[PDB]
Amino acid sequence: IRNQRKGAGSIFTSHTRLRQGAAKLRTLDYAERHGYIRGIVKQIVHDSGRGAPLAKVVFRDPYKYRLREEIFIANEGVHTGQFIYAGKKASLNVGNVLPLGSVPEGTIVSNVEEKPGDRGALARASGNYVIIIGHNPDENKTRVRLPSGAKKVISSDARGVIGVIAGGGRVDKPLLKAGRAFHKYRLKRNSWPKTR
Amino acid sequence: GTGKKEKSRRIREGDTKDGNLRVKGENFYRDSKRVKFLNMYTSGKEIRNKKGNLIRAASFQDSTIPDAR
Amino acid sequence: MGKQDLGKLQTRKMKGLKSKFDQG
Amino acid sequence: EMFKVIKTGKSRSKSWKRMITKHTFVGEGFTRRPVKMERIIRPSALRQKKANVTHPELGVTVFLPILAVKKNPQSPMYTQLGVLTKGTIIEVNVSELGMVTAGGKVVWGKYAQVTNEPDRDGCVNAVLLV
Amino acid sequence: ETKVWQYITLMKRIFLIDCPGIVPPSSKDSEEDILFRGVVRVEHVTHPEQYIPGVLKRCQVKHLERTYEISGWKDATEFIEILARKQGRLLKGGEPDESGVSKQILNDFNRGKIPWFVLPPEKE
RNA sequence: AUGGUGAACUAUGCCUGAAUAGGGUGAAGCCAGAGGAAACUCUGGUGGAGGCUCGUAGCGGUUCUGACGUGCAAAUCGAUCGUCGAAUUUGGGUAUAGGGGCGAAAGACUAAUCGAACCAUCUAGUAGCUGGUUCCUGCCGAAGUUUCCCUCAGGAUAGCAG
RNA sequence: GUGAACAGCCUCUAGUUGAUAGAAUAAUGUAGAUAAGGGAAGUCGGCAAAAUAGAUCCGUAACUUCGGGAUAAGGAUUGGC
RNA sequence: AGAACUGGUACGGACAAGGGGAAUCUGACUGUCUAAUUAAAACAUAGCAUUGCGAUGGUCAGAAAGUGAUGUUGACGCAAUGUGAUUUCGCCCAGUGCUCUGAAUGUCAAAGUGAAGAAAUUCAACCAAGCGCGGGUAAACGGCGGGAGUAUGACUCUCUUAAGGUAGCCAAAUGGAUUAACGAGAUUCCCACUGUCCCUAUCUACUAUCUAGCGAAACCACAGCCAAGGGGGCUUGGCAGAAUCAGCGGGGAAGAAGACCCUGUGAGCUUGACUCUAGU
RNA sequence: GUGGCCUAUCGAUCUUUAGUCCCUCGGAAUUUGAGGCUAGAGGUGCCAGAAAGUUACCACAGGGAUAACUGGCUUGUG
RNA sequence: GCGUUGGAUUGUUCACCCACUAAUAGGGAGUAGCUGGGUUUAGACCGUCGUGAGACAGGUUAGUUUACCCUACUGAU
Repeated sequence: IRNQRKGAGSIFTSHTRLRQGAAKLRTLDYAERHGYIRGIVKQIVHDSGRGAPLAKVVFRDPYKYRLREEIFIANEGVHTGQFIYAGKKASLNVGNVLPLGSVPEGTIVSNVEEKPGDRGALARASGNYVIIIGHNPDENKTRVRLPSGAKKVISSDARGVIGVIAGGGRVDKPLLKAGRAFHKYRLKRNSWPKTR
Repeated sequence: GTGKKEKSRRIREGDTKDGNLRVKGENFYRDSKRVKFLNMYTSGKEIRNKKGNLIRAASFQDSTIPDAR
Repeated sequence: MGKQDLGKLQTRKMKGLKSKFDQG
Repeated sequence: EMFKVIKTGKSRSKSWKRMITKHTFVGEGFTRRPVKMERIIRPSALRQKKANVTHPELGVTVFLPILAVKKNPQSPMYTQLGVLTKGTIIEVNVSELGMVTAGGKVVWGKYAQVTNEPDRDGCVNAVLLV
Repeated sequence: ETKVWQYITLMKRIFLIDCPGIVPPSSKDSEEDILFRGVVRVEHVTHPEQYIPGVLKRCQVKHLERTYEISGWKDATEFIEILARKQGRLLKGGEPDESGVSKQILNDFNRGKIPWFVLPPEKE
């Protein structure tokens, strides 16, 4: 059947050519682990197959004379030319990525890590965000409310970007025809139309 | 197997003593009476051998002359 | 027989009954 | 004979049905069942209500309603079906003849035996069993 | 629409059966009475125009004046002509479509498009 | 059953290129005039969006007591038709290989073979059943009835002549 | 050129005269046509033919999701100088 | 755009090219499929609703991997489903399904433990999951006649008819799905129209026809006049004159042949049919 | 006071029992234990009786089709 | 011996009505020559059965064919 055939991944592979690239947070290193680094969002570009626009942020290499480009998930409110601060000491500003321990309880963040070093795993869809509902300093773990409504507890070392993912309200417009659905699925994967 | 076997089901129901009286396809559903009622639609056909002579006549078709005394 | 509530069964709003159209 | 195979469906190969081609009595509360349930078919045109009974005494014969069928020979399953099948004994409404037994207990019903074959005749003839 | 009976099951114990429409013959069923009922398809009638006076008699002028456009008719041939002229249901150059308009009127009357009814018996 | 071959036809994903006359209807946006405190309600203009429409190239083949039917053709021909700015048609490449692949799903395609594609071996399969069984003369010369496996089939068995 | 048009036809550059032919025009056929009066009375069935076909102007109904119906429908002209 | 003059049986003069209208059933549309008998009310569509999943997760693939698709992915996403635009949208825990408060030893495989025996071997207790007993579960698995009265609902008593003067109470304009448009979908009817017909007739190009050249195929026990009788041949009669040509489609003959059934075999599918097994 | 009493078949092929000195266990022995074997006691009580359907999606091998008197066959009078 | 007709009706059409005519009598040979209903095959839609594959008491809908061989008949050497 179709679902069983999907495992083979012959014609159901993702159309990855036009995708800009993997969206991930800055690598957790000494500079980010202890202090913070400043980056400039050069531009924001739409990613094929993804409703949330991506933001191009460039950071200088601490150990070498060169510029390292990063592809962050754009949060609503950010603008080109804005400065993004990543690290423990980063301030509570929209577009900055901070450890969950550093942000106070109740803060709304997106692209939050499940574990330190994953570079962002949760709250990646457009308009999605988590809420830090409580701090537990004893064996530091951060209690968060995921977009689905389930409550989860993760290590406070997990990082996340303040704000909400841009592109909210995308699914609020009726598609009105098969053409738009076909165009949308043209770059996602071979999963349309869905035969009964 | 094992608990869903027909023998296992009959043991669980405690009605395996009579035995031979069971009709074909005595599954969990379709009790003997139900099987007999359903099979009537498909049992209204005659049976013939290779030649074939009428081994079994159709239902209500015995084709015999009784003694009307 | 049970009771019948004729207060229900909103009569079909035929164009004839409506007074919006007149030719007097 | 008397059981005509009736075939049903677009491809007539699952007859499963039987029709009684002889006159039969079906009581007063017959009320045919759903098509899918009925196997033996007795057409209404073959259903008789009044039988002609001849009185052995007085040489008088009267047309009386049929009440019930009690004993049909030749596999009395036909008796259950109520087929006439000349040679059967059927109850008749003797009230018209005014037969009264001793003690003032007027008899309004009595047994009778059909004497004619309804298959080849459009009427039922019986001899009253006095 | 229903040419043969069919069995339908609900509640697992009662079966619904619908038979075709049956009409008992009688000399008092003159075609005018039958047509105004849903017995006969108005398509096959030879002269639908002659039945307009009957629908006029069976319905108040107010109901038609509301459902049907500009009113004030007498000699219902005039009504048919005026309705055909207003609705553009006219034959080629330029006679009004007497048959088509009358057929449509009869269809509307029989299919409940216009409001009409028969006065029940005297209250007691 | 085992060992092998197929996406040049056809089914789908993807990469890279190519192609789609002339007309009909007039959305947003915008302009001028007339009304209303305003929102706004009309009159006269620009505008060219519609998975709009008629209609060419192109794709398909709904319809004919049509053409031919050992036919040009193992699917063609004439009229007729749906569509023709997109879920459009298509060239080359690449991936999906059989109880699998694929399928906007007909049990449909998978090289004129598909409710299970093609080559070789077991394999000269299983023969219940249909068909045949090749020279001459002389002698002898049947059977269709009985018994038993609960039975049909399958049959054993008394029997008929040397 | 005609023509709204890469719509149909003629011609210009260019390319072909290639599809076995000769003698009549019987019946029946293949493809395309005409017809006195009736206009579907034929046929299971308006099956097939036929009828209006472009442009300009008057005008355009029921319904409706107000977007559409719509080329609705129903009517008058088209040549040349 | 307008005014005269003018040839008309014409005037989009050849080609060119909608027929229109009144209704019903069906599907919203656009669109796509059974290449080669079925284009559709079928498939698909946006919309609507349900279910599992927060990465040591779900759907899976793989002989297995230090393996792979979803995943360059993260609930506004993926995966699996029913319906198919807008508008419309009486009651069941009584059974059966789903999930397990609750027992606690009923069912208890392997392993482990305690006894009898010289030991194989036998017995005994305990016991995982699952199965039994036992709770909840309302848009589902399906069942029903409703209201109250009765130290508990099982049980036992009792019964149900008011409507009013051609358009309404009420409801947050409307009270419908009798839904507009769209369709090589099916059906009913009307104007035009015409050789469908009364009733047929005529014409054009090619066949058919003869000839110059080339040249098969299906089929073929042998052949080809009929009538009657026989549980094309045989018997009795009518008859019967070479060789032939053009129409011919009644029979012989074949093309056809498959249709439609009967008896022995194979396999496409399905569940508490039997034996196993991937997975868990 | 009569107009009635009850009822499924299958097992002689399953359940046992004894070897006073019955034989064998194939290298010699004893005892458990296993197999033969000859006598006895209960036997139809104890137990169940081989494992289901569709095919119009179909496939292949054989026999029949397709019809009008067995017995002159039918007709106007239940 | 010669005639025995023109037509409406399928939400049936194993019949029927009205128009003329003198009349509209009953039957056989039937006719793979053409045929519409019916046998109808892989499509598709509503109901019943069945826990299912599927078929049915229904219903609706889209879906080889001669001859130039012989005889038979009409003409012609």
